[PDB]
Amino acid sequence: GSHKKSFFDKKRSERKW
Amino acid sequence: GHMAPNLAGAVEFNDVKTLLREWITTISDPMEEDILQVVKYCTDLIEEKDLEKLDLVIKYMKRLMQQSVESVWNMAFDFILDNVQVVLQQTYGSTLKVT
Repeated sequence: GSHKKSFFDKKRSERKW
Repeated sequence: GHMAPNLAGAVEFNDVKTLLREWITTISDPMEEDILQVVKYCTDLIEEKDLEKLDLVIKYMKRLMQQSVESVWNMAFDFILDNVQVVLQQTYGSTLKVT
């Protein structure tokens, strides 16, 4: 939902750098 | 949209390994989007000419994907390899023998 089912999408999104 | 070789924003291979291994251990079945991202990463190393890291990533994924033995991971790895092979040929005409 808020993040996709993609692991890397999640990782890129959690890294708000 | 050219970047320096990063996976989920991770440029350092140590951090990349951390991501790959976590992915392959926590995720039982890879999503096409993740697979394509690995794809885009491998081809990215090619363009940025850092075949050193590419070689290391390939072998690292081999270790993880084949330790999980399942066809989804095995096929995934081969799929990634294909990209690498073809793209290396497009660019340099020189491939890496992946065994």
